[PDB]
Amino acid sequence: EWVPCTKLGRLVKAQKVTSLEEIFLFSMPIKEHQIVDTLIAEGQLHDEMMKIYPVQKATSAGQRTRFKAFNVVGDCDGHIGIGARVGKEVSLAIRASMIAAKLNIVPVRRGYWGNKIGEPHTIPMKVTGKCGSVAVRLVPAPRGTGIVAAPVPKKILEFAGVEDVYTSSRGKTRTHGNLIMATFYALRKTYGFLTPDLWADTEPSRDPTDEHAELLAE
Amino acid sequence: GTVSRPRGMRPKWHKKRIKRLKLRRRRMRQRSK
Amino acid sequence: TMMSVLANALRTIASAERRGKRQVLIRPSSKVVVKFLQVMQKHGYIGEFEIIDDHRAGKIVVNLNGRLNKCGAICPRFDCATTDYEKWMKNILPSRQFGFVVLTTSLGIMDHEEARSRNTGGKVLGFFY
Amino acid sequence: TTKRRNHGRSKPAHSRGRVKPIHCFNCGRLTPKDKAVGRFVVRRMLDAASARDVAEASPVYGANFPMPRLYMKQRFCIACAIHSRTVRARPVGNRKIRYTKKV
Amino acid sequence: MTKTNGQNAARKLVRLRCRNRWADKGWKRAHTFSARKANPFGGSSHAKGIVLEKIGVGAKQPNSAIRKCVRV
Amino acid sequence: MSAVESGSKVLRMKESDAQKLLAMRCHIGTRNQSSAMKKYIYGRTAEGSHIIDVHMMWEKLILAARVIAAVENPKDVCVCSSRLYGTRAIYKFSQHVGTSFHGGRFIPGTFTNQIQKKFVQPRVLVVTDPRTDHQAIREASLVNIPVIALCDTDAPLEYVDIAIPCNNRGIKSIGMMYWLLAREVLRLRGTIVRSVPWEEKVDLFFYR
Amino acid sequence: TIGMFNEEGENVDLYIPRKCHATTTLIEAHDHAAVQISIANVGPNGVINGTTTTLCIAGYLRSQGESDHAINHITIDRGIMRIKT
RNA sequence: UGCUGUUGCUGUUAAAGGGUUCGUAGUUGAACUGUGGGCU
RNA sequence: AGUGUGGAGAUCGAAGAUGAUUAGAAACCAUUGUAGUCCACACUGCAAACGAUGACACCCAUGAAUUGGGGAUAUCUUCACGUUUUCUGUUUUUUACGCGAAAGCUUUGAGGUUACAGUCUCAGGGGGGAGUACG
Ligand SMILES: [K+]
Ligand SMILES: [K+]
Ligand SMILES: [Mg+2]
Ligand SMILES: [Mg+2]
Ligand SMILES: [Mg+2]
Ligand SMILES: [Mg+2]
Ligand SMILES: [Mg+2]
Ligand SMILES: [Mg+2]
Ligand SMILES: [Mg+2]
Ligand SMILES: [Mg+2]
Ligand SMILES: [Mg+2]
Ligand SMILES: [Mg+2]
Ligand SMILES: [Mg+2]
Ligand SMILES: [Mg+2]
Ligand SMILES: [Mg+2]
Ligand SMILES: [Mg+2]
Ligand SMILES: [Mg+2]
Ligand SMILES: [Mg+2]
Ligand SMILES: [Mg+2]
Ligand SMILES: [Mg+2]
Ligand SMILES: [Mg+2]
Ligand SMILES: [Mg+2]
Ligand SMILES: [Mg+2]
Ligand code: NA
Ligand code: NA
Ligand SMILES: [Zn+2]
Repeated sequence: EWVPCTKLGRLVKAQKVTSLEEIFLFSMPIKEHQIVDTLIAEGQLHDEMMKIYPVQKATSAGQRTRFKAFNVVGDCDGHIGIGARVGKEVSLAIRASMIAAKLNIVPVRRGYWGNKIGEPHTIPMKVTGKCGSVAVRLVPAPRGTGIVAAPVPKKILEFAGVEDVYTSSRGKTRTHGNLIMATFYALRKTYGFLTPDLWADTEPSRDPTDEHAELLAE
Repeated sequence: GTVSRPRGMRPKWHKKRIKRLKLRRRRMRQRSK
Repeated sequence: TMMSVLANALRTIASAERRGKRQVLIRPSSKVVVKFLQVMQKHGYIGEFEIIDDHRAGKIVVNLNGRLNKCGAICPRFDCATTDYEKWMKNILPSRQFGFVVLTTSLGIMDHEEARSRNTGGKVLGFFY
Repeated sequence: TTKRRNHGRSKPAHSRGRVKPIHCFNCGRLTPKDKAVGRFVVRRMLDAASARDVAEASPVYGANFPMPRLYMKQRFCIACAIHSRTVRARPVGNRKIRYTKKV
Repeated sequence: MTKTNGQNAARKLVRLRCRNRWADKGWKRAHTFSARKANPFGGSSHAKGIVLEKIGVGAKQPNSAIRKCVRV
Repeated sequence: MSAVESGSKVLRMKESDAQKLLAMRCHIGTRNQSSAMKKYIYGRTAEGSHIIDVHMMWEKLILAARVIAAVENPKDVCVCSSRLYGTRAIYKFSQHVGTSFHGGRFIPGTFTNQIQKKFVQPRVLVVTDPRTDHQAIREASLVNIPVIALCDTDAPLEYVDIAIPCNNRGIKSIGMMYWLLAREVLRLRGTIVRSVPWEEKVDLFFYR
Repeated sequence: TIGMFNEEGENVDLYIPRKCHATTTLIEAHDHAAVQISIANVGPNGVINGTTTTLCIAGYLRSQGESDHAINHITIDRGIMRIKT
């Protein structure tokens, strides 16, 4: 049984917010992972552990070891999340990362290479992301190409729901902590690029917490 | 301090050792011809 | 010294757009620069602009809407046959759905989409998207 | 690893080529005049106890007429300045504090 | 800031690359006869010989063993 | 601001509010200029002190009121202050208008640490001085909260959205500014709309 | 009208992010500094009529400290705020 | 193997800006002669 | 620093001498002292010869200063100085975008670069052998 501690949490519980788009529309932060589990159907949320490795800190008597774990979640239909936490035992780190990934969900924009027939199958423009010295570049590809990428970025792109893309990497790609985050940043920029289809102007609506302010008071 | 770890002896004295080595070879070849 | 007037002007416009300014001043002006701006203006990427005369190489004040992402010049001005259009689109454009390459041809200055319809080649000047 | 932006002296990149060195006030080492640590000191010739003994025995010096002092401009090499506690090593955050007047 | 770019500057670019290729250790070894002259096989993949004697070679640290080799 | 859809001059200076501003010297700077606040400076007096435009200052004040009155739940709007001089004023302001308030030191994590008790989620924040209340302003930038500030001549306008130029330094000016702001939101709301002067005296807002 | 449509005529876009009135840039899902402000409309008598107007400001504009300046220009364009005397 | 780099590398501290100027081949080089007009 | 030929030779001082210290001390310390250190003419062409950052050109946020010239309009001395506000050129400092592996840089870029093209030029390609051998 989960009792919300935030105004957004109560609205999700009270069935006044029905999807993740309204949260994304107003850029509200998500601070409870039960919100994501409610707004995504039961079978539409997979996850997988990507990497676990130990880190050490030198002390006056030897050294102490902890474990860092990376987790990825996604619906294979335009939502993706990444989380990384550390813990004293492997079991604790794995659990903590699952919650963390759920709080970093972002939407991914998909497009067409050439003819616009059927469902979107690839990214809509070239995009690059950088973390540390590692940079990942994504290029739109024709239908039936597949995902031409290294094993680690290939897995992340599958959870996002893209089918055809060319890829290239630069830097010390064996640093997988940076490689994972670089791929995540490239996908996140797909919704920040102003495209001629988005030139049309629009009127702004009211924030949901402003719409239901009287309900939140009671 | 002021400098990073060197390969062997202090490089200024290593250069001086080589400079004297070249002088000896120059004398040796002049003697032969 | 300043070797290319066109390269200098386009870099000024791209920098102003990146910082979000509303107007930008350009100097020196040239007839090649004016033709390039009209191509961008026709597709809706820049607003109204104005030429000021000073008995020398003039100046231009251009109004910017927020639609321009980047513009730039290609140096040296390579030759492009009608069969090379796909090669240049693949290399310097974000996608096959938007963006333009500007060329100078014996028919005038025009974007690559119009040049292909007229079946003519030329030399590459720059791009914008 | 560059430790200081001014490299420990007062010679910007495009201001000068060379500054003439001076001898350390204490050990005699040669240091560029803009790098050495300079202090201007004003010391009394006698301390409080000795001054009152001399003043009472003088038909010249008293309440109205003060006694003279010594004036010196001292310049030190870095090693001598540290050893005499004129300056001390400081934490990295505090290294940029500068004083323009005697405090 | 690092390359010549002029349209009629092909001679500069050609001579630049030709000079800098000698700095590549792999490329230089392929275009110079010094390596082949010092190679006992003389560029072949196998060679025949006559055994002169049997000798034992000690391994390098931190391993410890006597490696059985032959002089031919 | 003053301009409305109809076109009436109801929400304008009445030459009586102007007299109060000059009496409590709510238009005096501090001999220092910021590039952001240069637009609100009309001139410089003797001794280096700059004065503040009165039309510009008054116009911003009405705009702030129309935003506070726009929200319907007074308990939502939080009023904070770190300088002790403004402590009394925000208290008297809060009771008349009905909004939540808090003085003194701002506990870091108040808006961000959800597990802690006293975790609050306002929708509009009002501060006395951006420089002293920087901690609250900085936290507000992480949870999508617009702010309204009383800014002097040398004020940093980093995360400020609506700045009211005034003399936030000095006991007299703070009390007057909050009294005027409280009066304006009330007549906007619908109470005390009578042309008779407000019964509440400004002395209750002065720090003691 | 806004978004990407396939040749079948359907809209294939997940959602349409807000476009800022001052910067004309898209406001992303993880901005957390972008805000919305509602200003009440007051009737001729001098009280609110129950309607408001809404503005949106991108996060980076509030980092540079230019958010206050942008608000001034917008309000004048809407006739909310006067100028001169 | 974007570790020979035209597309497409690096040069403050990792390898690498010549001690400073003058200067011939070479490479590069500012603007301008130009809005056709009238009809349904 | 070193070399050649003339001068000069106060101070300091490679080599060397004599006292100490030390297990030893050829060194650091003390007393000295040759060549030098200075000048003229002729050579040599090397430096952590450093901003460890090639030259020319464009754009670029803010606050206090400073050196030289000029324009506009309350202070002192008897033409100079100094006040306030602009401006061109110079050496800098404090607290923005952006960049970088980081340290850090930032109108004086190491910014405006995988959204990779203003012009010319010098150098590098794992560590040693070695800036050595031969010419
Ligand atoms: K002057
Ligand atoms: K001046
Ligand atoms: Mg040390
Ligand atoms: Mg050190
Ligand atoms: Mg080194
Ligand atoms: Mg100079
Ligand atoms: Mg020097
Ligand atoms: Mg010093
Ligand atoms: Mg390849
Ligand atoms: Mg390399
Ligand atoms: Mg180096
Ligand atoms: Mg140099
Ligand atoms: Mg020309
Ligand atoms: Mg001599
Ligand atoms: Mg002589
Ligand atoms: Mg002596
Ligand atoms: Mg001696
Ligand atoms: Mg002895
Ligand atoms: Mg140096
Ligand atoms: Mg060098
Ligand atoms: Mg000068
Ligand atoms: Mg600075
Ligand atoms: Mg390049
Ligand atoms: Na006496
Ligand atoms: Na002598
Ligand atoms: Zn000393």
